[PDB]
Amino acid sequence: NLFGEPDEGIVISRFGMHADVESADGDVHRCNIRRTIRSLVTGDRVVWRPGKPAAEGVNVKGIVEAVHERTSVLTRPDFYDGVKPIAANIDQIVIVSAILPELSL
RNA sequence: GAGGGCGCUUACCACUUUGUGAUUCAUGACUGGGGUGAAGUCGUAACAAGGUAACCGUAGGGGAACCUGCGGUUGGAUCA
Ligand SMILES: [Mg+2]
Ligand SMILES: [Mg+2]
Ligand SMILES: [Mg+2]
Repeated sequence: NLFGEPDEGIVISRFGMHADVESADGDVHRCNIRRTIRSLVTGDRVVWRPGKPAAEGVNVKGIVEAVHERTSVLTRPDFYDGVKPIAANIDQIVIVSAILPELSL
């Protein structure tokens, strides 16, 4: 409760119980997520509110309320896990490989 | 004179000092795990004969669940 300003920002990473949310200028600010969110991936623009600082200048987390629509999505299914999206909202993929340990085709 | 007092000295001895142990708390860089986490990643181990029967003890291997070797058990299916 006691949430802040609704704004648009880019989610840095995913940690299950919470996520790292970059603001509109480059501020690393970790936030937890809303219970009704079906999925949240790396680099997905969201609507979020950065809580409220209990101490003056010292805040713990905010919340991520809503998730914007997906431009692209990287969904890969799995045995006994179902279809899980990995990342979203991307224009280019770079397949990176190495000769060691193997280079398959 | 007898005797007493003062004073001095000795014995006992608190406090105190050094050397060096035992014990306890606070702090402590660092470090060992373990627990709590519904949606994160990695895999599919076990529960059916769970797709190499599983488990216990021990040795070795490797991100990991685990795997191999030896021995034992049925808390194993199917089997005469
Ligand atoms: Mg298995
Ligand atoms: Mg098995
Ligand atoms: Mg055996």
